[PDB]
Amino acid sequence: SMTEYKLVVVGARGVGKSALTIQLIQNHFVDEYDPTIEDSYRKQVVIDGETCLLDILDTAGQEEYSAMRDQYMRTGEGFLCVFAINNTKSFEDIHHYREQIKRVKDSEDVPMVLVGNKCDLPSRTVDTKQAQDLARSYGIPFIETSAKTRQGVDDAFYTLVREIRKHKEK
Amino acid sequence: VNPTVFFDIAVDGEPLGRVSFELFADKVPKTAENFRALSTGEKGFGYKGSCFHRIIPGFMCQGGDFTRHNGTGGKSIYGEKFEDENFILKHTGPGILSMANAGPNTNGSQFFICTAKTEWLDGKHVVFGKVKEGMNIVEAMERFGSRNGKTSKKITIADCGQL
Ligand SMILES: CCn1c(-c2cc(N3CCN(C4CC4)CC3)cnc2[C@H](C)OC)c2c3cc(ccc31)-c1csc(n1)C[C@H](NC(=O)[C@H]1[C@@H]3COC[C@@H]31)C(=O)N1CCC[C@H](N1)C(=O)OCC(C)(C)C2
Ligand SMILES: Nc1nc2c(ncn2[C@@H]2O[C@H](COP(=O)(O)OP(=O)(O)NP(=O)(O)O)[C@@H](O)[C@H]2O)c(=O)[nH]1
Ligand SMILES: [Mg+2]
Repeated sequence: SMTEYKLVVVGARGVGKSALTIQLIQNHFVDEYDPTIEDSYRKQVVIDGETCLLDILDTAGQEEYSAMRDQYMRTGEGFLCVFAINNTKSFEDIHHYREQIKRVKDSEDVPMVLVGNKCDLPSRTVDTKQAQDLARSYGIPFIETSAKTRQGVDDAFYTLVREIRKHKEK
Repeated sequence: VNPTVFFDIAVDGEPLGRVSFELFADKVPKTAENFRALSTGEKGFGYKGSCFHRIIPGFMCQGGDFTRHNGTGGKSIYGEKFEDENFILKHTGPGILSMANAGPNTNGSQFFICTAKTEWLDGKHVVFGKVKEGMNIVEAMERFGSRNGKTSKKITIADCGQL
């Protein structure tokens, strides 16, 4: 037997939630944009020498359905909060996702990781310091990633598991 | 007179039946003409052989990606994409034919057929036609779908054209 962790990937449309998840599960990337309705994946990994099962919910960033997130937020144990480093609006959208998660779970202590994706791209509009400062104000880790180069992909998911472990063993 | 076009639907290559559509050229001529031309293949490309890649029971059947065959592609007769012509017509119920998009002014070739009223799409997707005959074929397509739209059998436009 191994422990299962219910991870949920959230963030504005087009920030790379699916590309990150597909890199984790399938080890590939494509430039094509296939917008998500809702997808679920499973993968076993070893994190700090301990095998575990990731149950990953890849959610829609399509903002018109923002009123349909409560149930997956109640069910999820930890949240990868993704923005794109070249999209300031998606960084602004982060605050609303976090406030939604805290409000739905009625807790200030919800396992989360801030993920700045697309770090391979030269057109950066969100400074690393800007995101580190926000994550510090949230009390959560920040990881820069590229689903294209795989930079930080494993680290982002593994860190979220570590955050959930701390919350459960609190 | 508004043009009418047909799709001959197949399920894992086995014929299912024919759906016909009225295209509202009287209200959305540019959008109806794109769908009409793609249904005849007269530009050298179009819907023939493409699949319905997303079928969600209770909501809609979506298809039209003839360039990539994975739900990411498609193109119009005017270029890769064209503007939203108007939002005069609404998603009033089953049978409505409307354009898929990736935000404002991104109409290509992907389209969806409603199997229910989808009024929250009003003003965001251009309605341009409706099923004339064969709605029972569209209903028969729904059981090959799922909650997130992934299909359990390959649902294709085996043939299509103008009536
Ligand atoms: C939150 C879950 N969820 C739902 C949904 C919503 C609801 N409601 C909402 C309405 N409530 C009433 C007011 C009270 C009741 C509850 C219930 N259950 C569900 C589903 C089944 O829960 C899993 C949806 C939905 C739609 C999206 C993302 C998530 C969605 C989504 C992503 S991208 C897009 N939408 C537009 C898309 N773009 C592309 O495909 C781009 C591809 C690339 O560039 C060309 C091409 C496109 O044009 N269409 C053509 C139009 C129908 C549309 N797809 C689609 O699939 O809608 C699916 C669905 C089910 C109709 C809506
Ligand atoms: N250069 C680069 N492109 C990326 C990266 N991650 C995603 N993309 C691209 O960004 C687009 C959207 O990616 P996708 O993973 O579909 O984003 P999403 O957040 O899942 N979108 P949605 O909320 O609609 O499901 C695609 O064209 C994809 O190739 C990245 O790290 N670098
Ligand atoms: Mg996605």
